[PDB]
Amino acid sequence: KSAPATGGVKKPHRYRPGTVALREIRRYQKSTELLIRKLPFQRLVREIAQDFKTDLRFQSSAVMALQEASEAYLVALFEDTNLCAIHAKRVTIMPKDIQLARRIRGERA
Amino acid sequence: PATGGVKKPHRYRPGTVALREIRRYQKSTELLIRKLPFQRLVREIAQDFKTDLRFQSSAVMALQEASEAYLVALFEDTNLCAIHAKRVTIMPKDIQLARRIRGERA
Amino acid sequence: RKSAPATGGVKKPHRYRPGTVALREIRRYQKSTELLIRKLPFQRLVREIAQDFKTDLRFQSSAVMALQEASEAYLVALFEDTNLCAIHAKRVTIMPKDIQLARRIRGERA
Amino acid sequence: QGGKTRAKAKTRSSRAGLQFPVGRVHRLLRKGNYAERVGAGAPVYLAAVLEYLTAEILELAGNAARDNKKTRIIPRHLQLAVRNDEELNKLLGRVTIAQGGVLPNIQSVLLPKKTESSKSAKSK
Amino acid sequence: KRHRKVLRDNIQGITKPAIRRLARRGGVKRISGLIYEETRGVLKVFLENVIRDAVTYTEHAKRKTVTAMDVVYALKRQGRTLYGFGG
Amino acid sequence: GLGKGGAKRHRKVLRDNIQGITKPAIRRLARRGGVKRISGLIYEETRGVLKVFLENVIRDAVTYTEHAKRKTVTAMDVVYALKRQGRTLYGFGG
Amino acid sequence: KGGAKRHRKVLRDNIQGITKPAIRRLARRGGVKRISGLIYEETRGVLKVFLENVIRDAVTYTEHAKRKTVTAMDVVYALKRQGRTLYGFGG
Amino acid sequence: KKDGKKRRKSRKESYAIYVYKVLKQVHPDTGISSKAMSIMNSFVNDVFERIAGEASRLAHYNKRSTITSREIQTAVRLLLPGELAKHAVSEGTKAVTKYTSAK
DNA sequence: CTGGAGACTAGGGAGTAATCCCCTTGGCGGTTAAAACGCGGGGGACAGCGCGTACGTGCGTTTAAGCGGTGCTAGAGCTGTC
Repeated sequence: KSAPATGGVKKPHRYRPGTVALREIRRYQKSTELLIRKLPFQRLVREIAQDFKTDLRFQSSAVMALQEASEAYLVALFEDTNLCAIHAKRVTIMPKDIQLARRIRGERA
Repeated sequence: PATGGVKKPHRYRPGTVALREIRRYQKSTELLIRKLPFQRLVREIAQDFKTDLRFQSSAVMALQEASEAYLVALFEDTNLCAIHAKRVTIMPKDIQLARRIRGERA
Repeated sequence: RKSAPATGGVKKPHRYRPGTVALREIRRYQKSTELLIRKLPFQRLVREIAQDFKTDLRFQSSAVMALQEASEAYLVALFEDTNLCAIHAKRVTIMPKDIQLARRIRGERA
Repeated sequence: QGGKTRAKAKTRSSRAGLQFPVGRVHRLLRKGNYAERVGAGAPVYLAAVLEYLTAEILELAGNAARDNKKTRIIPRHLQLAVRNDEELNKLLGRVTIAQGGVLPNIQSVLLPKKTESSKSAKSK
Repeated sequence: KRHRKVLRDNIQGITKPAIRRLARRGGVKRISGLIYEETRGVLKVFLENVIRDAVTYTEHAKRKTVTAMDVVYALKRQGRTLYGFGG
Repeated sequence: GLGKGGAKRHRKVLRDNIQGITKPAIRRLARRGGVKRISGLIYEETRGVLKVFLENVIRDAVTYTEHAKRKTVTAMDVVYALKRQGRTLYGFGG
Repeated sequence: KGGAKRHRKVLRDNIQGITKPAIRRLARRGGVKRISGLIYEETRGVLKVFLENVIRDAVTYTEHAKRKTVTAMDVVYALKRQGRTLYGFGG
Repeated sequence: KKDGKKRRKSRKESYAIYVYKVLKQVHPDTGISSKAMSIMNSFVNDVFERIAGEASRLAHYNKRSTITSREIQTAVRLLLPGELAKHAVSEGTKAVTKYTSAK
């Protein structure tokens, strides 16, 4: 019917591999939000920093600032990675693109 | 013996001397850009910004060294883009992309 | 006895089958006494570990030989127990499942 | 106090066995207006750090000079050292050396065969 | 009563929809499966450089808690300056 | 013809300033980058790329020169400009 | 090549010097007919932990004697204490 | 006092002479080219400003009017990576303890 | 081998530098108390791999004409003086 699936039939024009992405592209560009769960992230920053400082303590602004900086950095990598894929006649970002993006910027080496 | 009638010349196939040129140039330590053409270019550009200016005969050399390093490093980054796109040639879209990922193109 | 790696031939059913040279190797290596693992690469391993433990430390030939000989004997004894763990299942290949069981039974890791 | 050696008996560089102008470090800190006060132990710490950086690169340059079979160190030796080690590449990633040249880079397509680097056992 | 657990890799808490959302935020139609690990791997190295800078500020000030000021100082050097939370 | 032709340049005014970096010159720099193949359009595009770098560095240099009440640009101004341009240069001003 | 001149990456590789033929001989001496691939890595790991425990005791013996050089007596004390007594060196 | 001398005593802060002495103290018989001398003359000065820049900023952040070995050691760890940081501080604390042990 | 500037010393009264007196200043470590974001919950569309398929891209080869670099020949901007 509208979108049956179930046992399965030859589907007509439906939500194609890019269709919901555009909906997610529109949604995440229409508004500003954080796309990373805070509680596991709070564990993540504390876990790695345990070796450098034992019983490390954080602040409410500090964890959010680190998440925002990390989230922006990943997004900044994605915009460069996506353009590299198109440069390689592809619309899917792949690990070959991510290797070049950090190397050319000097972050990888 | 004669002006015309020589046999087939001993010519390398396309893309051959690049291997020989590669080994020579990385071992070099000199500017590959002629100094005199670069000298005239910098004065013309600076004329718009300042009506009258002079140079110390060392800043001109310093500008060439920085420009050559800026281009060579960009060319090295450009070469990485070409292989990533499955091609030996570096298309003009490679340099534009290469400076886009870096802090350039802004 | 002809090998002939060339295209001609479909190989042979018995061409030093997996384990037959091992059956030859077990006889040779259980008939003589020697140090099995490499000496100099093991010597660097002992020096590197001690360097982090202590900034300055000298070594002598007798000390490094004793450590290597004990380690080889410890590994060989472990392999005998690990192979006994291997025979528990209907298999003749030593696997990480066996080494975990053998070590836990002993005082190591438990 | 004392009643003898009312002159420059020794320098601040010789205090720690150093050879760098520790007094110049103190003057440069005041010249640059880094702070209204600079305590003792800062220039001697900075001079030792600067001396260590000077010595390590020079030793690598001397070793690189031996590779090129030349007693005096040409600027080419500096470029090889700063890029060979990841330790020095991080500090001088965006740094150019005058007349230093570049390292003999190579890539997959930069070879006779199609994307293969089976050739080895000679400098790479 | 101060129980402690030897460090286990909890960086895998970043889930595929979370990586998908970040990719979709950057205008990505399709994302490779291996990049899901690489994106978390890139997060690890980027975080590690930041905290290594961050803990040095706190160590110099003998202050255990991580201040928003100290985070910005580490980020300002690396170029990842984040406006807000500081003054 | 092999000589005595009309395409012999013969001028240095209002020309060759931007084309002084000819085809071998860009090839030489690219070969120092190690590259193997050069696109035909890369030569004209590289002219624009070099323009943005030359303009920015000189832009700081002229402002430095005006501040020092001098009519001559020194290597120190270039070095100071290059520090904030992401391409640091060592070997000048000493 | 004087001075520090120390290059230390995040990883270490001197453990890998002990390679498959070295592991193979021990496996054959123990009668093992065939050895799996990951055993090579685990055997190197078993060597690392076994050596680390031995050196911990031996280091304490060496420093208690104010010695900057390790000797056969010091390693015997660590081995004898741990139960893996060695006969042939020292006495 | 002058009056016959060119008075061309203009001074640029340079480290080439001290760098040359360090070269002889690590390589007994080795020379340096004047072309490479200009490279390291600006290099050490740039390193000085970069390190002092970290120290000055660190002091300002902590609302302190003084800089000592604590700030510079913080700067050395903060810039120098890996073994370089470990050895640079090792030379750093070596210098201060001998400085305090002198008359 | 013939000049010149810098790096070492000899001296003289103030500044910054270690030292040490007292009242107010910030993080820690324990308690607290109602809102909040996290665990697993069970299937659905929606999209990564792994075959096509169906084709315009970059490589493989040979002429060409200026194009690189070098000798002269006169000047033209860049070193130093007061």
